[PDB]
Amino acid sequence: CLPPAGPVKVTPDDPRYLNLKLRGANSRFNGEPDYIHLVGSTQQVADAVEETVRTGKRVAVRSGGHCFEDFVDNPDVKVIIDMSLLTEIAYDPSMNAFLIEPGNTLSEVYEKLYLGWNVTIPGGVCGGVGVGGHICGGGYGPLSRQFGSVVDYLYAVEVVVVNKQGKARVIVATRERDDPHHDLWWAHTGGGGGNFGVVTKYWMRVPEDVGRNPERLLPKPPATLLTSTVTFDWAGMTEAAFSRLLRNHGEWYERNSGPDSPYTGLWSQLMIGNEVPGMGESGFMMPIQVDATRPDARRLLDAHIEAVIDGVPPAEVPEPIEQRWLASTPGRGGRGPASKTKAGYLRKRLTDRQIQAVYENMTHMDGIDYGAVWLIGYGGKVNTVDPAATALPQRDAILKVNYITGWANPGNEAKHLTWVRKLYADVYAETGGVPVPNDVSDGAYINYPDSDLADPGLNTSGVPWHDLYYKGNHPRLRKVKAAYDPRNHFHHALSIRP
Amino acid sequence: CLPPAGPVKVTPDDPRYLNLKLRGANSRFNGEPDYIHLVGSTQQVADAVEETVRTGKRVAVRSGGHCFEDFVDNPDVKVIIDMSLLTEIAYDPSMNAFLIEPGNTLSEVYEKLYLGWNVTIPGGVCGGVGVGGHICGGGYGPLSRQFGSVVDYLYAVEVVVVNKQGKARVIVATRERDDPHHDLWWAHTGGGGGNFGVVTKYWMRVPEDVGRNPERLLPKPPATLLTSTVTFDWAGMTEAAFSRLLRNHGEWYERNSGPDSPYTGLWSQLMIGNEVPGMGESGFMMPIQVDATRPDARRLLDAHIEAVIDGVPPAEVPEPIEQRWLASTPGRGGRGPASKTKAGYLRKRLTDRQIQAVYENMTHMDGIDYGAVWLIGYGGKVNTVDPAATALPQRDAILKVNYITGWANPGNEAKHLTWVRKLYADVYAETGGVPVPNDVSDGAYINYPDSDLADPGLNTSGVPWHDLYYKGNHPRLRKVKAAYDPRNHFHHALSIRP
Amino acid sequence: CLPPAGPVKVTPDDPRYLNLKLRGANSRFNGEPDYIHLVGSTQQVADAVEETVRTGKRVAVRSGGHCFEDFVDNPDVKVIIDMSLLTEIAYDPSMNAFLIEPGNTLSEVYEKLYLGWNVTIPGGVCGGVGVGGHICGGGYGPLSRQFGSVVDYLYAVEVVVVNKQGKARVIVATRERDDPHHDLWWAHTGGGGGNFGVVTKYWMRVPEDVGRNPERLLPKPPATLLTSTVTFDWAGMTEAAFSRLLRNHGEWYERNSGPDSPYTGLWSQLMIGNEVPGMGESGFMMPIQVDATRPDARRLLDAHIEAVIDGVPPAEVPEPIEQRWLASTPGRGGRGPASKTKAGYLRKRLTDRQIQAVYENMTHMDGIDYGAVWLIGYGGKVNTVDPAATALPQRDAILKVNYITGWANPGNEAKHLTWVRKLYADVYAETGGVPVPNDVSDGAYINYPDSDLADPGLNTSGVPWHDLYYKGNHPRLRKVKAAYDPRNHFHHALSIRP
Amino acid sequence: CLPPAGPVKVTPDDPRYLNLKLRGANSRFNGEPDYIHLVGSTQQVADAVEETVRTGKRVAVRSGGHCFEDFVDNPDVKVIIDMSLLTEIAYDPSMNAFLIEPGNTLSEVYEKLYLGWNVTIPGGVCGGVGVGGHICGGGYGPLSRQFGSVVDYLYAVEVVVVNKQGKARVIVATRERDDPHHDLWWAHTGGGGGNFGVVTKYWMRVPEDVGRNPERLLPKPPATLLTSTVTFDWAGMTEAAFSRLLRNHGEWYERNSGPDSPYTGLWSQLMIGNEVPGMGESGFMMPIQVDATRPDARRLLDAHIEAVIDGVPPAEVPEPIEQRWLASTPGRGGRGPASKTKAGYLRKRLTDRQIQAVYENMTHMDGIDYGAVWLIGYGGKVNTVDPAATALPQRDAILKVNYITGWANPGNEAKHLTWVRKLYADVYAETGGVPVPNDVSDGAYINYPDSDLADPGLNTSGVPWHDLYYKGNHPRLRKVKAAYDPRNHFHHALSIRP
Amino acid sequence: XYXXXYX
Amino acid sequence: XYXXXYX
Amino acid sequence: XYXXXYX
Amino acid sequence: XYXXXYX
Amino acid sequence: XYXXXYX
Amino acid sequence: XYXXXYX
Amino acid sequence: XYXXXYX
Amino acid sequence: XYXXXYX
Repeated sequence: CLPPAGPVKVTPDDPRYLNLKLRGANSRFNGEPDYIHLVGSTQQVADAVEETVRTGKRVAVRSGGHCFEDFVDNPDVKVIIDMSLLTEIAYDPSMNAFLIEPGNTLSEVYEKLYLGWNVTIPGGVCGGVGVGGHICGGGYGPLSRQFGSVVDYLYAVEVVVVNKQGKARVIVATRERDDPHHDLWWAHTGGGGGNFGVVTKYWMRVPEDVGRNPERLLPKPPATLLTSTVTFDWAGMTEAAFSRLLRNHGEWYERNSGPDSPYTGLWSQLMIGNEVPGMGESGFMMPIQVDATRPDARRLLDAHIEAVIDGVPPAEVPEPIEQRWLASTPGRGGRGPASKTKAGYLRKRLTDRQIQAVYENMTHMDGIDYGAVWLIGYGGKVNTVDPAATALPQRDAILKVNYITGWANPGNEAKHLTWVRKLYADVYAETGGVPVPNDVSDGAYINYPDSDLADPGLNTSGVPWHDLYYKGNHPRLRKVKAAYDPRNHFHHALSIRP
Repeated sequence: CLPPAGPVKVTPDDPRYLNLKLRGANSRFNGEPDYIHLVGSTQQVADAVEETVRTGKRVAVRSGGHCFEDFVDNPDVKVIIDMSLLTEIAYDPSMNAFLIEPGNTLSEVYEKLYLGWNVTIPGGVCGGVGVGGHICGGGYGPLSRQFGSVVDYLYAVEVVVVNKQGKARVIVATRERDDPHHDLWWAHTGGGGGNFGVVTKYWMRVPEDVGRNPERLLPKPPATLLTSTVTFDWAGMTEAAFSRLLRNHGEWYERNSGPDSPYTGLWSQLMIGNEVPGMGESGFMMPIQVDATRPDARRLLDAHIEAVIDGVPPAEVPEPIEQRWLASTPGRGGRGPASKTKAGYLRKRLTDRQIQAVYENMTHMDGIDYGAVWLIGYGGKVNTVDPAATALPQRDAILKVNYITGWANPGNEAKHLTWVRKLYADVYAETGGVPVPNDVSDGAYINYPDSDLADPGLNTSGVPWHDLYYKGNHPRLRKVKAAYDPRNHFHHALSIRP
Repeated sequence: CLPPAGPVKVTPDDPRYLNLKLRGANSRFNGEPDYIHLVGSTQQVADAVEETVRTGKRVAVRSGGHCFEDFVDNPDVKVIIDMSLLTEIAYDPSMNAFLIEPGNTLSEVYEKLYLGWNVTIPGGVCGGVGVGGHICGGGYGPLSRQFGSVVDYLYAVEVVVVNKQGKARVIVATRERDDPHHDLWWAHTGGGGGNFGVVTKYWMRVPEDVGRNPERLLPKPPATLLTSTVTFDWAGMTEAAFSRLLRNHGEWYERNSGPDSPYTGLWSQLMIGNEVPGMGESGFMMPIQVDATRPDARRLLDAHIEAVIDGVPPAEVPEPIEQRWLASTPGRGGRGPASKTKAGYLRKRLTDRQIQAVYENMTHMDGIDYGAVWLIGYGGKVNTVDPAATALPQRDAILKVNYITGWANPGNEAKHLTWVRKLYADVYAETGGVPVPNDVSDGAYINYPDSDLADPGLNTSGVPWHDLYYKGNHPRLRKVKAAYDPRNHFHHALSIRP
Repeated sequence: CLPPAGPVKVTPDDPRYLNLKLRGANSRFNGEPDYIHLVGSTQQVADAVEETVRTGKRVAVRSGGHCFEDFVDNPDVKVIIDMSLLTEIAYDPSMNAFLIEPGNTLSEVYEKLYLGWNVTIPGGVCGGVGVGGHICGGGYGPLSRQFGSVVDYLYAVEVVVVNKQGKARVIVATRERDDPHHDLWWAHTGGGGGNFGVVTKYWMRVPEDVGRNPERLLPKPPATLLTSTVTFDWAGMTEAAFSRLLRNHGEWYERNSGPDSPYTGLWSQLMIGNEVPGMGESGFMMPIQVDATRPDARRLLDAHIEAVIDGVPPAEVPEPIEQRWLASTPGRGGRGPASKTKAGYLRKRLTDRQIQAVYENMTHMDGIDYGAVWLIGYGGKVNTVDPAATALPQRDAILKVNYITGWANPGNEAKHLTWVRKLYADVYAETGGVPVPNDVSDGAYINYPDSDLADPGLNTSGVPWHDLYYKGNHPRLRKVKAAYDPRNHFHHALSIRP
Repeated sequence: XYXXXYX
Repeated sequence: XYXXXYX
Repeated sequence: XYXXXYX
Repeated sequence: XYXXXYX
Repeated sequence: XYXXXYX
Repeated sequence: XYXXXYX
Repeated sequence: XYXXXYX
Repeated sequence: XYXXXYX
């Protein structure tokens, strides 16, 4: 074991400064921190934190940089603690679990877990997403119907916290019923980043006893996937055609998202977007994948597609393609165009009125570069967990819905925010412009944060932002916040209040 | 300090097998090994090597997969030792050098060296190239005129070798005087991969006494570069204008490649290619960059461009752009289209008859998907080193020249091979079809291996392949080979014979 | 017991070069090799071969020089390995067979086998044909109706082959079914010369157990022969008389070529050519020979003759002459006049249209010095072997037919080539100008090579040259070729491709 | 921004005359200039220089007054340009370096550099030494093993030179390879004062690119030092013990003076002197200091002490004391008693014969008020620079050796000069009485000038003074002297001759 | 689609 | 150009 | 000692 | 219009 | 305590 | 001229 | 011409 | 050097 790299205090005259200041994904947000602190160990994270306490400089942590909101890049952040040098991925025999450090990207995790042990975690798709924010926020992705949220594999966290006296302490907190900081562990199963302290290590494993064999300690990914992308032509997509598609798709998810369904091995996303020349993920399409281990895989796929496209003339269905797990190296990352995403959970399909509001706004998008609604497969095995057993309260949803817009020139920001705000507010007009939990909706996902949910011009429901994200888990999150960050040193626009 | 990942023997039924079998860059080559052995430590390498000696299985190591030849992926290789898990990069106080493991990519190395210590090494541009092959084969890139070859920073190597009794042993060999395996260290300063044993660690540092401050132990990259790409248009290019261009360019490099030139901070490459639709690196163009630290940088850049384009009408010159070091991450990547590259060193420009041969073949490429001649800036600080001080004998060259073709369909291989081989043989017609060391040429670079140089049908010079790659270093490299791999267990098409 | 003669490299300055360069039988072919290598032992042959692989010089073996095609003498061949010094003929006790070296002529073979042990082999007539190309090519002649092809006595071959790494290796391959190189043995039962490697030894032997007694290890030639030649007078040859002759001859051969026929002791050939004063083998005639050991021998000769000339006014029968076996030792004859031969196999007589085509072309040959059609007796005991048991697939034919022209002057080559090609194409006009296997024809014999059969102008049947010569045995020959000459070091115009 | 003070021509009636005339440290030297010109700007210096050329008056600059020889205070000097008012110390953004004017004392420099930016230069200890003579003469002191000579930080100089026409011009000469006056910069890296012109500014900085942060532009001094002085007693000391002492010490310095030694952070001087009542720097003692920021410091100090005293009982080894950097002000300067110092460099320790000569002379010093030999720690980081890269040629020494005498009464000058000259001539008796470079000696240091080295009755080696001080650098110095002071207006007893 | 990007 | 690719 | 002076 | 805000 | 519920 | 040959 | 110089 | 001792 060689000594760690770091620490480095990168000030504005250091050549690394702009690279580190600009490594956020969303180019809507900027800040001008006094310095950026690169840290190569837990002890250096403790020292960096203590320094900000002593100087009273507002801090934020950056891992992957993918925050949807201005939590890290904003004019008030004076110090960024950058986790880029903390990238260990290993079997830890003392924890009998996989140690995954916050500075890793998902694509590094998926590769290393796969090569080393033929295991994976059921996390997000976008390769550049950081472990640091993703795990504690409740990460999920295409394998979540099959294996749950990444938080259902969270065993422990090491966290640098600040006590009432202003000292930095390190706590290792496990899920063991008898661990005295078991509450801290719980809060990291969906509480979200930038609330409790600096996560320095995550430890991941199945909750069942399976011995000390690392190859049994995390789910086995599918050897191969059967994939297909159904494409839709906007020129034939009348309101009646559009609306049949959404009803078909939604009823399909209402029926086939139980944890004992054969369909826990399938995932899709319906992407309702305008087509943008430079951008392959734009337009109106539905990518699908299914675990090709299963003899039924092809049937499951065809059954899904037919249920979805029945009565929809403008659907184009290509031949399916079988692909190996991680056959093309996942993504990369980098600074993207400015965007705004709003979000909600669905327990039942969008109603006919909601479907029609999506239609109306998607057909009135003059001067909008990119605008879309994505309906993202969820449930399955996620839904075997009790609402209170992790910090994620939504344990019977079938879909996550995103309301997205993106713009190329900063000058057009206001128009695009106005567009996506109208879309969302029309869709949720019967519950004050937001996805109030009810028969249909179930609030929102903290890894897709949206400060609009705290703005009472935009949310007129009377339901605060924190009840939309956390529901009945909020009171306990508040208690953990008070117990571990009594001074509120870790905060941002939608941070759990003391 | 956690135990290493591995070992894993990945046989054909393991779901990792195809990924690993297929991770070579050049899709011209394929093999079907009995297994691929993933190794996470030096001991595991030693065991994996011993196993192949004991079963008599033909072995090849893969680090980054970028081999230009079939040294790893061929029908005769039965075991691949895959170095993917060996990725440490750290300051090592007991060597007072940077430890870089062979499974790292260049992209990973550059980023970590820069973040951690504001250092770099003067290696290749392609981000996906592996350390393992790259370093021992004499790695170079855009900073080589300013800093030399990566081998000029090679302080030590750790290698797993096989003795005459068939046992695997580990040797650490350094560049110090009185190092009892100084010969082994020397052979890895340009001898090429797959010859001596398995490199499991490289240690890199400046040869000067600079103390123990890791920030001084490797070259400091420039904070910013001034960049421009001059584009040329084939439609407007006469036989005369083409010739003028190549003379201008070559003569400029003859005058401005000395180790004491102010142009050691400039690099360019002249890419004489056909235009290919979605391939950004195709076409007829000359990217240039200059270290933007000194106030003369814009002048140097301007003066180079005007020298090159003087009397050449179909040239387009954009405004230069100032870019920060590593402002975008090297973007690779993995398995590419099928290609063949042939290579030579230049000490002087291509002669008038050689330029004629280039024009002729480049204007007669019907059926050729991509064909190009690239003239890559070299020399400068590279040429302070004595030809015998490292295993790279070419220490007064000004350019490296590559002769490149690539094809999308395997059915068309023979026609593309024919074309590039005619191009090469016409250029080198006066010395048997190959770049025999003379006043103008200086053989070839072992990191661009080409089996055609050992094919007496294509090489008619009477100069063996090993003399073109190694010149007067070949005898010493043969003594190293006999001393450390007496059984010839490490071998391939252009391997040093004991 | 003395060392062997050789090796001698005969270069253009050496007095022996021209004799050696000019020892091919057909003066239509010329070449200019860098040198001709005389070799006196198998080791010298392996050295010579290995040298041509290291230097990249295109090689051809010459044994007797009788090739019908330019396989040896062409502008591309740079080294001839000349087998003139390899002339051992002996009983080899350790193989229990007759060792016969390739540089022997058939004349030497017959004479020495006769004197030493009263045996022979059923090979060709022409005394200067070499063992080298003759045996592996399926050699036959006047005794083959009685004894089969010489390949039916091929017990083993010693071959110098070049392996994948370009090293020369010596293999002894035998007829024994459990021989690990049995397939190489098999390919030399009619594969043809110039394909697999250099034969350095042939061992010849009957298949039956007969102890270690050399005197019945090969067939006993007849003590005496009865011979007669019939002559036909062109002046009296009306179309009517010509066509009767050919129907008589062919139907006689249809009825009398079975393995149990008494006429397996008879052989004839019908030689339909113009008169050339000074050349004894010209004119319109039919030599016949029969085994005078038989009590029925005089009647077989008379029966054959009467059947042939029935209703043919211009025939003329002289008195038969009895001759002792090898009473005059066979010639001959040095380098000869330029000529072209095309060939087919006949399973039944030429149809009436074909006879008419033969007739039309023989009566329109102004400016042709020599033109002829020869119908050569075949079948009998040859036809007892399965098509797949040797590389010769024709095991039910009755005649071989050759279509022949020859010219005194190199300036008339074009005019004679035209004539023999018209002739052949007219004869075969119903099957794209070639003897496609059917009721009447059965492809072609590899010892009568003809490059026209791979020219798509002249061959428009769409049936490739190699299915004509080899039919159903091609696939196995193609595999032997890939197994034993992977690099294709041994090739020419009608060579097997891996 | 205020106008500078000066100029003031101080004639003998001015009440400031005598103070200025008598401000030389060594009272052995006196002059009577016509006037002393106080200058407060570069332009005032140029005017004062031109005036002396114009009146043909012999000039000498005085900065700190510490000259060991009569270069400034002698009867031929008619004008002294006194630099007392030129005392700026500042960061200069245009040079990205520290501007230090020549009238500053070392005391002032260390204080201001430390307080302003926590930096230092590795110069002399004697507080009242002037920047003007010190820097261009190659200043060193106790930090030089760690950091080099002060000339290794000399970036540029501003010099008032006189052209052949006799006009005063201002030149700024820099370390930049392409500086037109680079040679004149080089000559001020150890050429010594009063040779080339009047330095009016030095700019100091590290040679590496470290950005524009002034806190990184010069070496950081150690925050604390660990110190101890070992004392010896003359009473009872034998020759054997004394010899053992000197050998112990010199051998330690031979082993532990490499640039990569941990002992680069240690310095000591062995002071072998008679005990003088009121004079705390007299006596027989070895002060030591070590950089105390290193955890090894107590251990290095302890080990050095033990090596020196091995088998040689000291009078006292006190407990080490930790002291803060600059915890006391270095005490003043002013006018001291008359002294003579003679000097050499050591590459290896004094030989057994030279040690005996030191002992003999130090035990025969009847009537000598003070006499001593000081062995001063050197080498370390000094020794990473090439002999030709600055004007200091000694880049592999381990010690400087001073032979020192001092006298209270002017009437005793002769006998003290006689004693110190005998000691020096005895020590160097095998090389003509002077430190001719060889295996042991390396000449002399120009900031300790000694006219006796130019006197053929005292230097009988055949090696002239200039070769003793400048070795292979002299020819380059002469060229710069000819080029920039063609009239020889700047000269003194040991001045470089054009 | 279904894989990320942006290229 | 001058940066790698193949996008 | 090691500091200068003169006291 | 249709721009909004607030900035 | 320190663990939650609800049971 | 200035190119070679021979054609 | 076609060759350069200058002679 | 090349002698001995100890001194």
